[PDB]
Amino acid sequence: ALAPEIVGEEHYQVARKVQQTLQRYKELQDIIAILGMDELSDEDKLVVHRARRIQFFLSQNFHVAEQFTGQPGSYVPVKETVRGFKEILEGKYDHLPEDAFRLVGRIEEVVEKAKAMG
Amino acid sequence: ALAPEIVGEEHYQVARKVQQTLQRYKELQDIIAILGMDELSDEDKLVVHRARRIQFFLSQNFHVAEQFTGQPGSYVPVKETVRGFKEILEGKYDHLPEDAFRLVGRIEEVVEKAKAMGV
Amino acid sequence: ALAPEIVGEEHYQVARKVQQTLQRYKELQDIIAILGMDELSDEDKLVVHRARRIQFFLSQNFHVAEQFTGQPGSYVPVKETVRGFKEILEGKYDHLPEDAFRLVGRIEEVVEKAKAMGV
Amino acid sequence: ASLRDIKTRINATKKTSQITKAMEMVSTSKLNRAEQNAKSFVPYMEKIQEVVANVALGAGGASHPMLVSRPVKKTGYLVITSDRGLAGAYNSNVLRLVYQTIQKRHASPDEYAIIVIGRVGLSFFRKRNMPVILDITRLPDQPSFADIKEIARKTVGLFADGTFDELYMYYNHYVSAIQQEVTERKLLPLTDLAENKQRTVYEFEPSQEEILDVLLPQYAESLIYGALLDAKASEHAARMTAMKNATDNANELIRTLTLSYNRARQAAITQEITEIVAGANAL
Amino acid sequence: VAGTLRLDLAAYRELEAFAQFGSDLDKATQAKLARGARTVEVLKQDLHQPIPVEKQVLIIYALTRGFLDDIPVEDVRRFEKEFYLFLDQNGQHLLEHIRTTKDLPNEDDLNKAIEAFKKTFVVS
Amino acid sequence: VAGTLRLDLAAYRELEAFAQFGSDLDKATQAKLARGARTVEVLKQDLHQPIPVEKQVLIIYALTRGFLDDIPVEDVRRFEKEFYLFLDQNGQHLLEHIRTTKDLPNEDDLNKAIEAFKKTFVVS
Repeated sequence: ALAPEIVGEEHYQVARKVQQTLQRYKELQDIIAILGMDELSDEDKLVVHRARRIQFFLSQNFHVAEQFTGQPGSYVPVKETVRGFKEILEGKYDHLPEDAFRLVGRIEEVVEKAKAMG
Repeated sequence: ALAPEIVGEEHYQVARKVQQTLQRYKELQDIIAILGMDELSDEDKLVVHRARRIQFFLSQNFHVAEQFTGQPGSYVPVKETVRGFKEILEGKYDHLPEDAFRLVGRIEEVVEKAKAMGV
Repeated sequence: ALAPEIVGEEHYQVARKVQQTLQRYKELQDIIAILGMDELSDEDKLVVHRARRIQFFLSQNFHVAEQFTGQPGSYVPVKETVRGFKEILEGKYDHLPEDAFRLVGRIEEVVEKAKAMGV
Repeated sequence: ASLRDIKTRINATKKTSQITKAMEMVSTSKLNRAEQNAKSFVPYMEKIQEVVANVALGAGGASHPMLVSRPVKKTGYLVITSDRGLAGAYNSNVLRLVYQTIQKRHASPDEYAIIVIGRVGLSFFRKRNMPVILDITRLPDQPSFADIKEIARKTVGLFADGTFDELYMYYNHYVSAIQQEVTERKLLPLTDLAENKQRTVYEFEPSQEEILDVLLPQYAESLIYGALLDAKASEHAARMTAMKNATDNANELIRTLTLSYNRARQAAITQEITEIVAGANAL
Repeated sequence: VAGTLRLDLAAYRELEAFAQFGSDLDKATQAKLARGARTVEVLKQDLHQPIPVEKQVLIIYALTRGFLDDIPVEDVRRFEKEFYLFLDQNGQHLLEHIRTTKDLPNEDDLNKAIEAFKKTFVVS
Repeated sequence: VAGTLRLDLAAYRELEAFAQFGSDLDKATQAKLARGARTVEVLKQDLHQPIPVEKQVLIIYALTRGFLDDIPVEDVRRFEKEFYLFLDQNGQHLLEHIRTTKDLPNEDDLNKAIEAFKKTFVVS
């Protein structure tokens, strides 16, 4: 179903960009292991900075996971998650800590978690 | 019919030498498959160099194949074939590129098309 | 019957060490056949060095094997073979050629057969 | 091919792939160390170049700075090679260039000699009919100046002694992890220097003849040292690239062999079940 | 202790084949290599000699907390064999606590007992 | 115009493999790589959008005669689209000649039309 004819041009582009960024991060894993992250070029470090946040934002708090975590669950619309991932890709939240993306619903919940963390 | 008393002594010797070089190349292909040609000794590198050119010169352009590729075909006498393969075995044309040996007839066409390309 | 209480602790340990050395050697052949012995570490080089000698010393000449070997056979007791394999594991005869261990019986015959080659 | 043979091939190729991947990682680490050593060597070269430029515009009566110290005669060749293979065309390119040059311009065994670093060069020139006078084989992965200063001193002293009247050095130059360029440099006699802040160096100006007797051999020794860091970096990069290529080839071969093994397994099951049913219904 | 043991064994089994090139000390991965080698030495066992669960827990705790990091792999079997006797001589309180409450004793007491045994264990 | 494209695409596909391994490729190899990349770009197509053979002939002619050599690779599809629009706008005579005669029109006229379109085309 991930085709622009039926899922939408914006959705398709955002998904492809996310997959490309994660593939680049996966490629950089061995060099990140062998040498410090500083050795990477500024572009590669920016790529890793985006990719870690995207990887954490892919997680979600489930309704049935309350028995494990105490916290409630979330139901995220597809348009909401597309807008959130687009904003993340555009660098809107590069200054936020990577742990604010850990387990949330909407993109606004990342901002709320960061504000609570201080 | 591949017997010295049927095809001739030099014909038989050239055929046997070609088969020997091709067998050696087939044996080496396993090593070239993984680690390339860098670790081969100077003898094996020369064997590969000769074998690739022999294998490419074994190709020919056919009259019937003119409908598929627009090139006209060729008819090669057995004496010319023996002379060409003996010359290739002797190392006369080691400096020519290996792509100049493809789909030609007599050994002179190899030189002609090598001259047509950069040389 | 290969148990410490059945055959003895020293025999059990030397047999287990021989088996471990041979098992280690078997894995190294796959990478040796491609990358050569030069890329092996100093430990693995010694492992191969001793394992080849152990494997060659595992050979023997049988009395009924005269028809096939010319040389007569031998009878090696268990204490003597355990002692010889212990010495080879300890590395007393690393300087001996590996061919000196072929169908020899005891290590005494190994060191005497080495004299025939000038070692 | 049988299932046993295919399985053995697959296992051997997997082991080789793992070994090559580990070698590639080690070579990457060594390349980084070589690069930082080459970075560290810069200030010594800068200061010695500045000093020599400041005092090489003087009377220059020494043998070394002469444009032609002695006429055409025996020529010394310095070559830098590795001690082990698996580096790709690293040794082959340099040896090919050296052989072509000495065949094209010398054409006589009496007028050329080879100074060789690395055992593969020894093997090459010994297999050929080549006279080699100075040898050095073992050398650390991160070489130091004092490691082969003892052979650099002999190399400069041979020119100072009149054994040969010309010096050339051939080595691989490190441009990138993929690019290694074979470089020829005219070593001796000294020919030219830089052009900035002229004369600053000769304020003290102690006697020139005595100072040049020691300053020059030092510049040559620094030149041989600069050539070894670049050679080591190029060797490490070439090893890394070759091991990466070998690992990729091994992975592709593993994939193809696995496909063939699965097809053979399916065919064997088909044959056994067909024979079973034919025998069962033949009654 | 099983969670740490599993991760150590996995990080040894993968990242294995670097041992030969890890002989040339690189990256401090040799720490993981040594921990994995000692874990493999600990997991070995003989015939018809089952170990009580409390002693298994104690030896795995000693391994996973780094008390074996300076004992060479050649001496791990002797360390365990003598540590069991030291336990049944001077750690009856810990053994009884484990057997009764099904839980680990105080980490301070565990460290005290392990250090007391380790100062008496002679390395050879 | 088709024979050059067919053999080139088959070979370019194997020369790119050498390009991926990394080598100091010559100028002829660089030109072959550029032409192969542009051929791969022009041979792509979208769903349910068939193209008339007359337009296909012109686009392949423009590819083969080097008129696309100075166009960046990422702009090839846009160049083809805008070229089709410009053809519908101005090259009715060439299109009708091809439809009627099943043969190429004047090569000078084709060159003039392509070089006229290239002026209105915008890079990047």
